[PDB]
Amino acid sequence: MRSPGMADQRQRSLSTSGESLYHVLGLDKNATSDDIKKSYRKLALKYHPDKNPDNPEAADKFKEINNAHAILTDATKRNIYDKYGSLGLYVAEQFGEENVNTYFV
Repeated sequence: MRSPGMADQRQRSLSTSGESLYHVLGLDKNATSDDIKKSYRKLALKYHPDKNPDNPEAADKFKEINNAHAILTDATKRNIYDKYGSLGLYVAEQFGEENVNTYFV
Protein backbone atom coordinates (compact mmCIF):
# COMPACT_ATOMS: atom_id res chain seq x y z
CA MET A 1 0.00 0.00 0.00
CA ARG A 2 2.93 2.32 -0.82
CA SER A 3 5.53 2.10 1.92
CA PRO A 4 7.27 5.43 2.75
CA GLY A 5 10.77 5.47 1.34
CA MET A 6 9.59 4.90 -2.21
CA ALA A 7 12.23 5.16 -4.91
CA ASP A 8 11.54 5.69 -8.61
CA GLN A 9 12.32 2.40 -10.31
CA ARG A 10 13.47 1.92 -13.91
CA GLN A 11 9.82 1.69 -14.88
CA ARG A 12 9.34 5.34 -13.94
CA SER A 13 7.66 6.21 -17.24
CA LEU A 14 4.94 3.56 -16.83
CA SER A 15 4.65 4.11 -13.08
CA THR A 16 3.51 7.65 -13.78
CA SER A 17 -0.16 7.64 -14.76
CA GLY A 18 0.40 10.54 -17.15
CA GLU A 19 -1.58 12.79 -14.86
CA SER A 20 0.22 15.60 -13.10
CA LEU A 21 -1.97 17.39 -10.52
CA TYR A 22 -3.16 14.23 -8.79
CA HIS A 23 0.36 12.89 -8.35
CA VAL A 24 1.80 16.14 -6.98
CA LEU A 25 -0.47 15.42 -4.05
CA GLY A 26 0.62 11.80 -3.96
CA LEU A 27 -2.84 10.60 -4.92
CA ASP A 28 -4.35 9.14 -8.06
CA LYS A 29 -7.49 9.94 -10.03
CA ASN A 30 -9.29 7.84 -7.43
CA ALA A 31 -9.12 10.57 -4.83
CA THR A 32 -12.09 12.63 -3.74
CA SER A 33 -12.31 16.29 -2.67
CA ASP A 34 -11.40 15.12 0.83
CA ASP A 35 -8.16 13.48 -0.32
CA ILE A 36 -7.16 16.38 -2.52
CA LYS A 37 -7.67 19.06 0.15
CA LYS A 38 -5.81 17.22 2.91
CA SER A 39 -2.94 16.22 0.64
CA TYR A 40 -2.74 19.89 -0.27
CA ARG A 41 -2.23 20.92 3.35
CA LYS A 42 0.17 18.06 4.13
CA LEU A 43 2.43 19.09 1.26
CA ALA A 44 1.72 22.84 1.25
CA LEU A 45 3.73 23.48 4.42
CA LYS A 46 6.29 20.81 3.51
CA TYR A 47 6.98 22.79 0.34
CA HIS A 48 6.15 26.16 1.87
CA PRO A 49 8.10 28.97 0.10
CA ASP A 50 10.52 29.46 3.01
CA LYS A 51 11.58 25.82 2.73
CA ASN A 52 12.89 26.56 -0.73
CA PRO A 53 16.46 27.03 -1.97
CA ASP A 54 17.54 28.88 -5.08
CA ASN A 55 16.14 26.09 -7.25
CA PRO A 56 12.46 26.92 -7.99
CA GLU A 57 11.75 23.19 -7.91
CA ALA A 58 10.13 23.33 -4.52
CA ALA A 59 8.29 26.45 -5.64
CA ASP A 60 7.10 24.49 -8.65
CA LYS A 61 6.07 21.89 -6.11
CA PHE A 62 4.09 24.28 -3.93
CA LYS A 63 2.60 25.60 -7.14
CA GLU A 64 1.38 22.18 -8.31
CA ILE A 65 0.15 21.28 -4.79
CA ASN A 66 -1.72 24.55 -4.53
CA ASN A 67 -2.89 24.06 -8.10
CA ALA A 68 -4.07 20.44 -7.77
CA HIS A 69 -5.81 21.55 -4.57
CA ALA A 70 -8.30 23.33 -6.81
CA ILE A 71 -8.05 21.42 -10.10
CA LEU A 72 -9.05 17.91 -9.05
CA THR A 73 -12.04 18.92 -6.95
CA ASP A 74 -13.02 21.70 -9.35
CA ALA A 75 -15.41 20.52 -12.04
CA THR A 76 -14.10 22.95 -14.64
CA LYS A 77 -10.34 22.87 -14.00
CA ARG A 78 -10.66 19.10 -13.97
CA ASN A 79 -12.91 19.24 -17.01
CA ILE A 80 -10.52 21.00 -19.42
CA TYR A 81 -7.62 19.19 -17.77
CA ASP A 82 -9.03 15.94 -19.11
CA LYS A 83 -10.45 17.53 -22.24
CA TYR A 84 -7.36 19.37 -23.49
CA GLY A 85 -5.38 20.55 -20.48
CA SER A 86 -2.52 22.15 -22.38
CA LEU A 87 -4.00 25.61 -22.95
CA GLY A 88 -7.46 25.72 -21.35
CA LEU A 89 -6.16 24.64 -17.95
CA TYR A 90 -3.23 27.06 -17.72
CA VAL A 91 -5.30 29.97 -19.03
CA ALA A 92 -8.19 29.24 -16.66
CA GLU A 93 -5.69 29.53 -13.83
CA GLN A 94 -4.04 32.76 -14.97
CA PHE A 95 -7.02 34.39 -16.66
CA GLY A 96 -9.95 32.61 -15.05
CA GLU A 97 -12.15 29.82 -16.39
CA GLU A 98 -15.02 32.04 -17.52
CA ASN A 99 -12.50 34.65 -18.61
CA VAL A 100 -10.43 32.34 -20.85
CA ASN A 101 -12.93 33.06 -23.65
CA THR A 102 -10.96 36.29 -24.06
CA TYR A 103 -7.90 34.31 -25.13
CA PHE A 104 -10.07 31.69 -26.78
CA VAL A 105 -12.65 32.18 -29.55
